[PDB]
Amino acid sequence: YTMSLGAENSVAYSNNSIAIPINFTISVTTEILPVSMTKTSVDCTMYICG
Amino acid sequence: LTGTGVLTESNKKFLPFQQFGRDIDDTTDAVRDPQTLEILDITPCSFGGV
Ligand SMILES: *[C@@H]1O[C@H](CO)[C@@H](O[C@@H]2O[C@H](CO)[C@@H](O)[C@H](O)[C@H]2NC(C)=O)[C@H](O)[C@H]1NC(C)=O
Ligand SMILES: *[C@@H]1O[C@H](CO)[C@@H](O[C@@H]2O[C@H](CO)[C@@H](O)[C@H](O)[C@H]2NC(C)=O)[C@H](O)[C@H]1NC(C)=O
Ligand SMILES: *[C@@H]1O[C@H](CO)[C@@H](O)[C@H](O)[C@H]1NC(C)=O
Repeated sequence: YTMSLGAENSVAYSNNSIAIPINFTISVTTEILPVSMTKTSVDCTMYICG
Repeated sequence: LTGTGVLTESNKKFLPFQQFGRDIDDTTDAVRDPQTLEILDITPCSFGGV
């Protein structure tokens, strides 16, 4: 199928109306970031020639 | 099949038709002695950085 970006949400804009929140949600989200790799060392002489 | 290594006793039970043993990387890490049908582990010699 042709992908859909998101559901349409037409915001009810007018020159004299505002939307004020009456409540809140404390949301905890995860962010995973790589820091280091496996430290590898290669003996060039042994690898090429044994 | 030639190489250099430390030959120790092995707990791996080979099938009777199999002679050599390979790891994921297709390197011989287990072998069967031809004279006496016993399995030997081939541990690489302790090469290291100084
Ligand atoms: C604030 O008022 C506007 C206008 O009355 C609301 O917008 C409409 O909301 C209804 C309810 O689903 C929709 O069917 C209409 O299509 C909306 N109009 C537009 C132009 O988007 C809006 O929902 C109200 N806000 C709140 C929080 O109730
Ligand atoms: C704001 O939202 C919180 C939840 O996000 C509401 O707390 C809930 O209140 C109802 C009825 O008192 C309980 O049955 C729920 O268990 C409560 N939820 C939690 C997480 O405690 C709170 O009442 C909302 N406030 C307003 C003014 O709407
Ligand atoms: C090889 O010969 C030796 C004795 O020379 C014997 O002990 C051993 O069992 C033999 N192995 C095989 C696989 O025939």
